[PDB]
Amino acid sequence: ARKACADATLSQITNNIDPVGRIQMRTRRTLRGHLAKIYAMHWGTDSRLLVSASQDGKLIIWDSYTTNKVHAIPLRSSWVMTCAYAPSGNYVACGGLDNICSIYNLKTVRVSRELAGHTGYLSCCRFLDDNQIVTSSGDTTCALWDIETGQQTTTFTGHTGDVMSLSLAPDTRLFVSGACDASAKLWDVREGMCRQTFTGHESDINAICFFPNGNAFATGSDDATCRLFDLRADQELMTYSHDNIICGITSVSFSKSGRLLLAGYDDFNCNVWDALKADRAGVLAGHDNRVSCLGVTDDGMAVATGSWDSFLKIWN
Amino acid sequence: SAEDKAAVERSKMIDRNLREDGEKAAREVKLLLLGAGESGKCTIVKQMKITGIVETHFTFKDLHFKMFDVTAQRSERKKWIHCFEGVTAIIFCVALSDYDLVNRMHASMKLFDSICNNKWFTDTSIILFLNKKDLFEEKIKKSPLTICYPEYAGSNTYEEAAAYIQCQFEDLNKRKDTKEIYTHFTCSTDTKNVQFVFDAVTDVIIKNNLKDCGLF
Amino acid sequence: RIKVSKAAADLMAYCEAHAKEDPLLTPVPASENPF
Amino acid sequence: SPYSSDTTPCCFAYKEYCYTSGKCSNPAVVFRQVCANPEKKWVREYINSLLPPLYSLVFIFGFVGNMLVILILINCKRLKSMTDIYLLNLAISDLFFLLTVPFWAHYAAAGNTMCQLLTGLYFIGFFSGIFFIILLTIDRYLAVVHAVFALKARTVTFGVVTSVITWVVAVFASLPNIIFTRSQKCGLHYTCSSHFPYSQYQFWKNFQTLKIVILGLVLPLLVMVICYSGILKTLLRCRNEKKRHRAVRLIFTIMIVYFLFWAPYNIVLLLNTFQEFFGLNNCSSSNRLDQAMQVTETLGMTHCCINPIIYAFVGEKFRNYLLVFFQ
Repeated sequence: ARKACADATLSQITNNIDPVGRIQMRTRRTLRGHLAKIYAMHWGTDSRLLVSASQDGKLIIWDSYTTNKVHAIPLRSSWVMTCAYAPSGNYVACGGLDNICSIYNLKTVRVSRELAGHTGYLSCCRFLDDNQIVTSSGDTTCALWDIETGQQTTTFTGHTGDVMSLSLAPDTRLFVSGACDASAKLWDVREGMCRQTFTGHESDINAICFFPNGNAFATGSDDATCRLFDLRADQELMTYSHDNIICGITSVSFSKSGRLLLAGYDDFNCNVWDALKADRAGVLAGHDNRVSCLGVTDDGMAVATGSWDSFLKIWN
Repeated sequence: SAEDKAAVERSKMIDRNLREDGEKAAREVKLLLLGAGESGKCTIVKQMKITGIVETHFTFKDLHFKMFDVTAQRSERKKWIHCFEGVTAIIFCVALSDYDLVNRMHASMKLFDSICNNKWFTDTSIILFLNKKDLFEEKIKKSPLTICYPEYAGSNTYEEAAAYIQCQFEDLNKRKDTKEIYTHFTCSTDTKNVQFVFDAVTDVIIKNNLKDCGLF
Repeated sequence: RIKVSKAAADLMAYCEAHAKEDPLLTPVPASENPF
Repeated sequence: SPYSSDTTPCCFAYKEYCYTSGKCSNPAVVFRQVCANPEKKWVREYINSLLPPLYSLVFIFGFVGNMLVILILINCKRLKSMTDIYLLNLAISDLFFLLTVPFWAHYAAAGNTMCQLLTGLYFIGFFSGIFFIILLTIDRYLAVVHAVFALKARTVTFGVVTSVITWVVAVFASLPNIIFTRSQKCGLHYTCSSHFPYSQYQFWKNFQTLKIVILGLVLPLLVMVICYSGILKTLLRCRNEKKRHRAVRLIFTIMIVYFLFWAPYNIVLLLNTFQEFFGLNNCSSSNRLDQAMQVTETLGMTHCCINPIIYAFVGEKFRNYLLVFFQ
């Protein structure tokens, strides 16, 4: 039983540690050039190139340090909701309502190939490696794809409602996804079997991310609360809820250390939550529209957070 | 700064293309088509002008129209209906004959009420079409309208029935002055159907023009 | 499945040693910061 | 006409060297005042050989109203719409119309090229504001009655080209006053008066008066009535009871305000330039006419101050941007 091993909580252990407190967060630079709402983004390992997708039919690659466009990719469909940047920096994933994960090779920009086979709307894409890719579609089931063969290799199912996002482990061996049925399932990449399911939410989950160490992971639901789940205990580790917030969450990510949790809510800004003491450590404001995408650099230098105002801001 | 100058110079060339390509989206109008009982997104794409979503491009009277048939998408609407906000108009197609089959009109009114009173679809108009006009004529003589609706106005004639189906649709529209909706009965003529589309679309552009010019 | 306290102690032990390398938790000097 | 410093005594019936202003008929060189002859005179050629609180607050009201509409576009609209650069350039034009009176007070109670550039700035600001009002009315007409043609034709680059041509033609219309002007202080205080070459003083003064009155009243009112008749003919089928009633009321209000705020100026000019109605009077028709000039010009300044209001703040979508900007 999961409740049998729940002798204590994380807050009662983390309380002894020194609280983080307020963090001085200022918009160092903003990214201008898009003409439509931005829904997803991905950070590279080198933290130099940035990818963004907007409803204007253009998926342009950003340069984070110099704030300019290095590549422009005219998308076939304007209605895109997901985009991914491969760690090798050669291919860039892109989805949308076509149920197709189009892949564009930056190193030539030219279109590599488009990957069809899904029935529900594509919602999330992630590059496991240079040749393998996992996608999230609206057919209440995830799938694993290959750029070389262009076919669906492994299909991960089990959810009742459609899945909206997934995140990859640091070793690219495990991945978790959330759905509307308030379920977060853990699938093995090589085996393809659902190890365990992390339920407990009371609304639709939209955001999910892995801890840097990989033992835990957090989820973002629509009932203005974040729940942390660890693979070791197979239960809800801690909750991040406030009576002030009533709006849903769209993006949740982690820093290098994992002390603070960056969760993008629907109150036209972002909040910073301490992942140990459950204490707010700052509010990331400045966006005049709803925020839907957020990501942290792998080296921890900065954090790009784009909203529906077609602008992405950098916080250090 | 030879490498730095080339990056800003190439980015300026990119910004030039986005401003020119972005201006193309301003002239072109976007139309959303959706139906609850599969009645929508039909009998409007077979015109002479003409994978997840069906997109059709055509120009009528120097105006480019864009339609998006959301049919294969069987997932929840609240997760992707926010992407279609800001469009020029929404073409809702409902069948007059879809009232006795299983209840179909009640499902169509529920979906129409969901998108009409949605928080995102409040600034964009909704064009409502009445499909199956030919089949609705002989259906009322045998199958009464009282099955779908308890009150059929007592006339049971097509003149009052077509008006009752039309007038009852505004009851689901909670916002009258805030958002405007259209209603037209589709005809066998293909160019006559798009004639109302052009007249309705060119009116919403006027609605957006006065809001931009400050008159509204 | 192990004790939740042992997993919770492991999570905080990971970030406590990694707290020094976090530019978000500890501000990096402006010159070393590429932004 | 640029400011109260333009008013100077004129030799109505006919030792220091000074020139009279261009607001009085039958000019003559002032010399006590001899006033022998403006030309064809050997003696004249030989000598030539060798409320104030209310005025400032409405300016401060117009300045805060102009820069507010300027900053709100770059902050919120970012000049993506074509009509945005028209209202933005109108506010800059209204700035040149209002930022002249602070320099007028500093000029007095204390040179020539500075007067000529100041009066040129005032005149080009007025002309550019009038032309931008005309262009905004034309844009509204093309957007209402030619919505498809507006979508297929209205581009930011075309608006920029039209604004540049408008600025150029305003400068061209103002250059006659630029070349035909001089400081002519001729006193302890600094005074700033327009002076015509007097070779064709009657015909050239009548030409300048006709030009200014036409471009102030006949072209803007005609463009406005045509554009608004088209807008009303297209809007009577709006199918909205409240939105249609407010727009026609706003259109009528804009027209009547433009009239009551700009027409009296042109009327006073047509009266004081022709001088056929009352020209025998020396000061009775001079002090009253100077006061009337001051009143009409402060009314025009008030109209320039309320132009951003009636052009932006009346819209519901525009008011939502300020509330988000104020935050």
